[PDB]
Amino acid sequence: SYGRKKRRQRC
Amino acid sequence: GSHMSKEPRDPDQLYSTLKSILQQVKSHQSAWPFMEPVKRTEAPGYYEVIRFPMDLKTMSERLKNRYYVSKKLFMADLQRVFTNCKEYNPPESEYYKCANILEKFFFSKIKEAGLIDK
Repeated sequence: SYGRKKRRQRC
Repeated sequence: GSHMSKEPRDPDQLYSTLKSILQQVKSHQSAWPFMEPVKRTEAPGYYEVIRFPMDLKTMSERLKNRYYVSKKLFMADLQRVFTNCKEYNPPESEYYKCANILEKFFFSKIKEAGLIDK
C-alpha cells in the first residue's frame, strides 16, 4: 500500500 | 511565464554549483532521512510512486564522480528525493519536515545557480 519506509521485511 | 531555461551553461561550473547546493544539503539539519537508501526490495509503493528514490547516501557519491554535473541531471535525483519521499511520507508529520526544509533552502541556491531558473 503506497510507499513503506519501515524496518527490513524478514522473510 | 513560460520559458523553461534549465541551462547549466558550463559543465564544470555545475560541478561546484551542485557541490554548493549539496554541500549545504549534506550538512543540513533535516537531510538525515535523505542520507540513507530505502528498501528497494521490501518497500511497497516504490517502483511505482517513487520512480527515482535516490538519496544523498548514494547520490552524493555521484557529485564526486561527476555523475550528475548538469541541470535537470542533478536536480532530477535531488528533486526526486524530495518529491518521491513526499509522495508517500506524511503531509507534515516527520518526513515532510525535512523534504520541506531541504526543498526550501536548496531552492535559493539552485534558483540562483541556474537550476530552477524560477
